[PDB]
Amino acid sequence: TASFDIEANGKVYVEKGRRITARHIRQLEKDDVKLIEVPVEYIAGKVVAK
Amino acid sequence: VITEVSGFVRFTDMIDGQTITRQTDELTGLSSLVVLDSAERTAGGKDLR
Repeated sequence: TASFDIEANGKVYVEKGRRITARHIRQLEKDDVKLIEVPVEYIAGKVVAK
Repeated sequence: VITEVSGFVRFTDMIDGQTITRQTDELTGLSSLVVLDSAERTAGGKDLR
């Protein structure tokens, strides 16, 4: 699920609280982007590697 | 859940974003409100029922 807003280059792709459908996945394939904006509250749920 | 009396319904201790999730289904028929379970909620709403 998408708990945060996915933003890249001023264009809105998936809003907050929206489910990810394969049409949005195909839009992400057609957009060719690899850098979005992520808030601070999402980082604390990850696990460090080294 | 079935009620025994008929009258006005009011929302008591229901705030959006913490204990209830308002999701929009892709079909036009379903637009309903879901009550969040008391396990995966935040620490600020443990006593809010």
